[PDB]
Amino acid sequence: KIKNYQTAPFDSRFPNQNQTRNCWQNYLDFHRCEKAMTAKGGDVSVCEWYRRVYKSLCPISWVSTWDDRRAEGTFPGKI
Amino acid sequence: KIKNYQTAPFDSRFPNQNQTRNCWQNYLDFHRCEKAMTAKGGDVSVCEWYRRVYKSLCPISWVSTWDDRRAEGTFPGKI
Amino acid sequence: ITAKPAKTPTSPKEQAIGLSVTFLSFLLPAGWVLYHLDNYKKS
Amino acid sequence: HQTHAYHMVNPSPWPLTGALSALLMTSGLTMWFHFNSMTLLMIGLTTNMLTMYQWWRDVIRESTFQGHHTPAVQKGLRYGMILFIISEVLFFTGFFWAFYHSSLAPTPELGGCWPPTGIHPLNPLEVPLLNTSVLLASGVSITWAHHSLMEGDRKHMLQALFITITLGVYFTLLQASEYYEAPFTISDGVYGSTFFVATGFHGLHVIIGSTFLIVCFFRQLKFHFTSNHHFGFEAAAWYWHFVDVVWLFLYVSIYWWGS
Amino acid sequence: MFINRWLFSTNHKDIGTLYLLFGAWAGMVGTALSLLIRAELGQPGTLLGDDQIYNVVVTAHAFVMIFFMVMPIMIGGFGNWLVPLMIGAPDMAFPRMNNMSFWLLPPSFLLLLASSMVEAGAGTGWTVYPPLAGNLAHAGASVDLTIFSLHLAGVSSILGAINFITTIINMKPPAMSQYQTPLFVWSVMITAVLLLLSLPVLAAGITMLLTDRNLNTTFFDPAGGGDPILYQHLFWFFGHPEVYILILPGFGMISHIVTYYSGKKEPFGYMGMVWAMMSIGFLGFIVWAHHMFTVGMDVDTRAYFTSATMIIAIPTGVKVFSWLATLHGGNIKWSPAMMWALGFIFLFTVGGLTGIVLANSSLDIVLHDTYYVVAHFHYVLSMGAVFAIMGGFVHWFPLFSGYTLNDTWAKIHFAIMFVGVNMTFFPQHFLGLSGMPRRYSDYPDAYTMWNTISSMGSFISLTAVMLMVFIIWEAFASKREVLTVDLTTTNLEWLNGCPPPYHTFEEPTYVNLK
Amino acid sequence: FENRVAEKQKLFQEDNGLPVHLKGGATDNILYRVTMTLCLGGTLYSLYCLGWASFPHK
Amino acid sequence: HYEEGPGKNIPFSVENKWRLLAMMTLFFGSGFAAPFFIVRHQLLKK
Amino acid sequence: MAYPMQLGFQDATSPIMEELLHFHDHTLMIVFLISSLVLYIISLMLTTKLTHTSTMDAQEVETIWTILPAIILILIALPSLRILYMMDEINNPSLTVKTMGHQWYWSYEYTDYEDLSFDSYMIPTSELKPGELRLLEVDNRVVLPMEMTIRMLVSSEDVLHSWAVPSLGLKTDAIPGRLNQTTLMSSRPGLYYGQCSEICGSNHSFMPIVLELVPLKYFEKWSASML
Amino acid sequence: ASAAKGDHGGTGARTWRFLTFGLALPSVALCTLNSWLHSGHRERPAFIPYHHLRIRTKPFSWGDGNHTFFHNPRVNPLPTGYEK
Ligand SMILES: CCCCCCCCCCCCCCCCCC(=O)OCC(COC(=O)CCCCCCCCCCCCCCCCC)OC(=O)CCCCCCCCCCCCCCCCC
Ligand code: HEA
Ligand SMILES: CCCCC/C=C\C/C=C\C/C=C\C/C=C\CCCC(=O)O[C@H](COC(=O)CCCCCCCCCCCCCCCCC)COP(=O)(O)OCCN
Ligand SMILES: CCCCCC/C=C\CCCCCCCCCC(=O)O[C@H](COC(=O)CCCCCCCCCCCCCCC)COP(=O)(O)OC[C@@H](O)CO
Ligand SMILES: CCCCCC/C=C\CCCCCCCCCC(=O)O[C@H](COC(=O)CCCCCCCCCCCCCCC)COP(=O)(O)OC[C@@H](O)CO
Ligand SMILES: CCCCCCCCCCO[C@@H]1O[C@H](CO)[C@@H](O[C@H]2O[C@H](CO)[C@@H](O)[C@H](O)[C@H]2O)[C@H](O)[C@H]1O
Ligand SMILES: C[C@H](CCC(=O)O)[C@H]1CC[C@H]2[C@@H]3[C@H](O)C[C@@H]4C[C@H](O)CC[C@]4(C)[C@H]3C[C@H](O)[C@]12C
Ligand SMILES: C[C@H](CCC(=O)O)[C@H]1CC[C@H]2[C@@H]3[C@H](O)C[C@@H]4C[C@H](O)CC[C@]4(C)[C@H]3C[C@H](O)[C@]12C
Ligand code: CUA
Ligand SMILES: [Cu+2]
Ligand SMILES: [Mg+2]
Ligand code: NA
Ligand code: NA
Repeated sequence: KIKNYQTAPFDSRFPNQNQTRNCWQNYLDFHRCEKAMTAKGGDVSVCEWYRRVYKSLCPISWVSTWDDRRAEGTFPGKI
Repeated sequence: KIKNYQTAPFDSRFPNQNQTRNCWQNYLDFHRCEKAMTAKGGDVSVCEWYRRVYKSLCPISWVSTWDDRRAEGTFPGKI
Repeated sequence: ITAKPAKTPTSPKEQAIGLSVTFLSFLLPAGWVLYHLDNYKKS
Repeated sequence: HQTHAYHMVNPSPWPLTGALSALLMTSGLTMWFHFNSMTLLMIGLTTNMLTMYQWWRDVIRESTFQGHHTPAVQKGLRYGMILFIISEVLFFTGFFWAFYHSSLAPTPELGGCWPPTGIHPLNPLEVPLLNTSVLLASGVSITWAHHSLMEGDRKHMLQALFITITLGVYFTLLQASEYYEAPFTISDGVYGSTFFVATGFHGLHVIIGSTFLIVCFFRQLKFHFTSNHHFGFEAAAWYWHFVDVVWLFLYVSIYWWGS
Repeated sequence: MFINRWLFSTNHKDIGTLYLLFGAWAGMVGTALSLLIRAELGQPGTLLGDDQIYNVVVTAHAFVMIFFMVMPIMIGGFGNWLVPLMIGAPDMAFPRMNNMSFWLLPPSFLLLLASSMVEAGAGTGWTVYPPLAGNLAHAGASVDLTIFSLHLAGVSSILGAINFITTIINMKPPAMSQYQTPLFVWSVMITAVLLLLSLPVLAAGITMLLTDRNLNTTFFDPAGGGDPILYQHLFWFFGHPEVYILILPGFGMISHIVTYYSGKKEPFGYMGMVWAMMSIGFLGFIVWAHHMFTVGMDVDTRAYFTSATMIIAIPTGVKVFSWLATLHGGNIKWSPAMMWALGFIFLFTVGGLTGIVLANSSLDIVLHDTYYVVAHFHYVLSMGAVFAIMGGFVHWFPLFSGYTLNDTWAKIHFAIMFVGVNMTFFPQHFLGLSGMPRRYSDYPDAYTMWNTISSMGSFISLTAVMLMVFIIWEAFASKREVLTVDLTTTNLEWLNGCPPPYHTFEEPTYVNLK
Repeated sequence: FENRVAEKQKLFQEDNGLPVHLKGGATDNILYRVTMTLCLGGTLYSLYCLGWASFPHK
Repeated sequence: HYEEGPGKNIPFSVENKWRLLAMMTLFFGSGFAAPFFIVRHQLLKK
Repeated sequence: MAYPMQLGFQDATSPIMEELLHFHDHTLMIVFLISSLVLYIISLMLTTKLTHTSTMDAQEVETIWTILPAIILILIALPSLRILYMMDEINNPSLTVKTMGHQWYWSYEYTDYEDLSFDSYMIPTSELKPGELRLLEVDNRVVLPMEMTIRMLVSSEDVLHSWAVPSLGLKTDAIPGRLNQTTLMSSRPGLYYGQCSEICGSNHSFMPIVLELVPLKYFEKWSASML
Repeated sequence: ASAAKGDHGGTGARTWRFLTFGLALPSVALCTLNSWLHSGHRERPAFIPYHHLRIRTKPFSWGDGNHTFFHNPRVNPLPTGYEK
């Protein structure tokens, strides 16, 4: 339960002004993880880091649109 | 989920005669999964599928060398 | 540069005419539109 | 009279009718896109074709029939055609830039990958490879035509040029068929956009180039070219090699690397 | 004969005259637009009561001044009149294609007028960035008419560039190398190479905008995987070369004017002046992203573009100091053209220096999209191009027309203009430093004083424009016919008299090689 | 086919004062008038369309 | 052939300076007036 | 905010803005010097009856007037780039706030912990309370903690906008489909104003930005008060 | 960088005709065979109404506004899917 989370830290994978891919990657990372953790022996609490980062970084409308498209079956990223 | 695992199924990511990267990727995946699970609230049994696949495909000496190098701190893949 | 004397010299009176006509041709139409701006904005 | 070798051109109406044709085509496109009507566009296309036909007819009259293309005049036309081709290269460069910009940094809407999710590219080893062999082969045949002309051989110039034109037509019909069979469309995001606008402008240049070669074919049938003076043929060959090189860049970039 | 001569022309001088007439008329349109801008801002609040209309006025002001006033006057008008005379050629290489470059411009201008009359106009900025310029935020025909206006102007200038390059390379006397041709002819050649290479990229970019608006492409639309910033790159890859295109023929005329009225046979440091123009033209293609320092680019890219941009000051400074070194030791003739050229040197220098301020991407964060940029380019471009154009017009009017101007009147006109443009644009530096955005129809109250002064300045320059029309009338009205001019041994364009015959150099000059 | 270029050279060099775009004979005039009529008429039509499109149409 | 010389190499006449003044006034005045009338047109449209 | 008859930059509110002020002072001194030297030399060339009209040799003098401008450009570029690389270096923020441009207002999202968001509109002139600023106030200000490193993420839900606050040295374009980052650090409490800085249509002039900087404990109370 | 061929001495029409018939047109013949073996229709894929595809921001200026210019009903679905 390692937290003390304030906001998303600097990520050397995404060091420049354009942070779009950082939001996208953590959104994928969280949802890939949350799917994996529905296998036998899994709890979504392990996915929490990705969840906090994407929620911190991603515009609400991006999250909402992506969620809608995952439910429609039209999300274009691989989960 | 569908045990009676018999052997590693066909994987469209690796459809050709060279299966080196199939062994490598599942080895990475298993140990990445295992790292993730050992901390946060969860257990390695969700990693089991990757474990079965790499054990089926990877030569024993490769796994053994890679395991030694992880212990040594000289494993060149990212885990 | 050197030049022949004006074939059709333009006296100061003639200049004042041409200048006034020139200035009026710029100022009057624009003036009309700008004066009536409020007559336009209310339509 | 003059004692220089340059061409003082008779006053001509075709610049004005060309410029008006441009007004009619562009206002015609506007009316097509926004006011559901093709009328102006059809007039403009017609006057454009009329303008080109009469203007280049007059250039033939001035040169083959009146003798105004001295070597100095010809040299000027060589520079003019090279410069025109350079401007056309830069035009295509803008479309390649758009292609690499989109494909090297695929956005999340695409799936963050290239080709985008849902896009199933043509196999570059099928019709695209055939098209490549077609245009490469027509670069060989137009070079045979050029040497035959220089060597004074009318029959083989006409055969080689006929083969060149036939290959250009084959490319065009193959590309028309591929457009119809393509499972993706110009409205299929930036993949479809870059594919059809870039190959479409190229296809337009193939049709332009083929038409230019057909003009040369008929002028050759009418004995206009001498074994030494035949700049319309040289310009059409330069333009044809340009069309062939653009295709190679498209093939490697969009069809092959981008698949 | 009237239609044959003026609609079917194949004559470089007559086509040059058409361009000067067209450009002057466009200058009146663009001036009127600039006064509407300054009227809207001349006191706080709203004048037009319709900020979309304001934005349409700003957009049109820029397109008219750049594409219908400066480039037609400099390249079409002075270029066509002077280039063949300065190399002793009997016309341009493609005299008939030349006439089409001219006649494409009235339709281009008509398409711009149509843009502003239909729907609510194209209130986009002359940059026409999507998505503001796309089919949802600018639905309807206005932006498409603007795009087509630019296509026609682009074809005009690309073909004119082909003509000028071919003429200049191919139609000099056989003994004259490129290093014996006058600097104005160099300046046109280099301007033409910049047009040849840059305009097709603009054409590609606005064509992609056209298809995003009408054929459901998504080059610039993120929903299809496109990117608005790609449009900016394509636009500015053309647009930075464009600003050097707008000044380079001016640099060429300034060299000739400063040389002439310093009583010199030649400009100081000729090969340096050629080097500097070629260097500016080359560097002008590798700096465009300094128009994009706030879009989110990586720091190393911002560092490269800062550095590359500043390097252009080096060749530019060679030209400035060389003009000064041409004045040096002259028998100075204080003609009105000389006044324009001296005002050019100083005001162009001020504007270039605020360009160097802006090149520093760190400071440009705070200055981008503010009136500091507006002040920069109205010095270096607006005053730069206008003063070189006025200096060239006053200097060569007697050649083109056969008649002299009243020099006292011309000096008065210069004086009024110099006051007016400086009162208009100098306070805009303060507005920019203090944070007033550009492209605004109204401003926070703090900014009132300098906007008021700037708008008052714009009326002084209006008085100058009106006076210029009167002065041209007075010259044609009085008909003082030119006899002789000095320095014809180093100014070949004068040696066939004023105006030169319709056909000149039918017998070419004799130049031997030795 | 036979080489008739010399006969066209004689035609287009005839000293009749005609500009090259009319020197082929009466067909040139026809094609010119067609072209110019289409251009000037289309331009008039395009101005009509501007007028129509400049005002809201109910 | 065409007329040559001062006042003959232009598409407008300078034979009479007052007719000229009318022409130049219509010419430059029309271009200067046009933006004011287009603005009026847009403000009046609705 | 700007004040009447202002000639220069707004007073710096962040360290980076102070750096820019000093860098601008340095560069403007050079601009003044070169402009004034050119003007002087023009007058020097024009004020003597002495003449020299024969060909002049140019090589020697052109070394001077390429080398010296080159040196001056380097003396501008070195502090210019130093500040550029300072702005970029890792600042480890304690808070991320997003802003989304719209036609014609801004919205703000504070989604580190709670999912807070709200819209921020210009106060019309007719509704200004007495003493408030025409075209600059908003109904909902961007409350933020002072003396802390804040990550601002900027985008747009329609056309281009640009999020700017001159006294903090900030201007970041708001582009749909793109998430641009900038860092914000106020040395002082107070109210800091800015204006949309990429033309976005009809009301570009009328969608301002107002930051409200307060001590952390007050920021937390305000955050806390939103659930 | 000149292939494995090898025949100059004074280039000419005969050599370029030899290349045309001996290399270029045989290549076309072979690619034409290749192509007219791998011809025949593939399974069209399940329709998925992805929002980055089948873009419609303005109706097309022909037909019903919703068909692309070279629409092929067998392989081009509309925004709502394949046609009947
Ligand atoms: C022909 C006339 C037409 C009429 C219209 C105007 C024309 C322009 C002429 C005006 C004569 C200009 C003389 C220098 C102007 C600097 C004013 C200033 O105090 O600037 C201050 C700074 C920012 O400064 C600050 O942060 C603090 C401000 C307060 C300092 C503390 C004192 C408090 C009281 C200040 C009282 C005033 C101080 C002025 C002190 C005055 C010192 C000279 O603003 C700026 O950077 C603005 C600079 C824009 C960049 C262009 C620089 C190149 C111009 C050099 C030649 C002039 C060309 C003129 C253009 C051409 C002119 C011939
Ligand atoms: C005539 C047109 C013209 C010219 C020649 C220039 C010349 C320069 N311009 Fe400018 N510029 C414009 C027209 C022009 N510009 C326009 C229209 C825009 C805005 C477009 C828009 O957004 O609408 C603009 C915008 C613009 C920007 C973008 C600002 C922004 O939007 O945020 C920048 C940034 O670097 C810039 C820099 C320069 C520089 C460094 C030069 C240099 O080439 C200047 C070099 C000259 C000198 C330096 C003076 C003489 C030199 C000496 C006396 C030597 C000694 C000097 C030193 C050592 C410094 N310009
Ligand atoms: C057969 C080989 C290819 C030959 C060429 C085919 C036609 C192209 C004609 C001109 C091409 C130039 C413009 C390219 C514009 C887009 C056309 C792209 C090529 C094409 O034809 O694309 C087609 C779409 O055409 C469409 O939208 C409709 C296109 C018709 C309207 C075009 C209007 C735009 C014209 C703008 C011109 C600007 C020119 C500026 C020049 C300036 C120079 C400085 C693709 O069909 P699809 O059904 O979507 O997918 C196929 C699925 N089975
Ligand atoms: C289905 C129809 C589609 C229509 C769309 C456009 C259509 C077709 C255009 C095809 C181009 C045809 C050009 C024909 C030119 C014929 C005139 C010509 O070739 O003229 C030759 C001169 O060349 C010259 O001007 C050289 C002239 C250069 C012509 C260059 C043409 C390129 C045109 C591109 C236009 C579109 C641009 C792209 C759009 C994005 C004449 O000199 P010679 O040959 O030496 O003869 C003299 C000897 O006989 C003496 O012994
Ligand atoms: C959205 C829709 C937009 C539509 C815009 C439409 C615009 C224009 C309408 C165009 C109508 C063209 C009519 C035919 C023009 C033929 C010009 C030509 O062929 O010009 C030749 C010179 O250019 C040369 O060679 C080399 C150059 C040949 C140029 C051929 C024409 C190209 C026109 C389009 C160019 C676009 C630029 C493409 C790159 C982006 C000959 O020059 P002349 O002075 O005539 O004669 C000289 C005599 O000595 C000949 O005996
Ligand atoms: C940006 C460039 C603009 C520069 C400013 C122009 C300077 C002024 C020029 C004069 O314009 C005239 O002004 C009159 C007012 O003095 C107007 O008459 C109007 O007002 C009169 C008095 O109230 C009535 O008699 C008239 O009928 C009524 O049309 C008239 O229409 C207008 O032509
Ligand atoms: C009629 C003409 C004879 C040459 C001449 O007139 O002297 C001959 C020579 C070459 C012939 C052409 C070339 O052999 C190429 C083509 C051959 C095709 O099989 C028929 C058309 C084709 C285009 C031929 C038509 C015609 O028979 C041509 C043009
Ligand atoms: C070598 C060339 C032409 C000389 C000639 O043939 O007349 C001259 C013309 C302008 C010269 C350049 C300019 O004078 C500007 C620079 C001046 C420096 O003193 C040397 C490098 C410098 C970059 C010069 C190098 C070289 O001497 C150039 C390029
Ligand atoms: Cu939002 Cu400008
Ligand atoms: Cu630039
Ligand atoms: Mg901006
Ligand atoms: Na040849
Ligand atoms: Na206002």
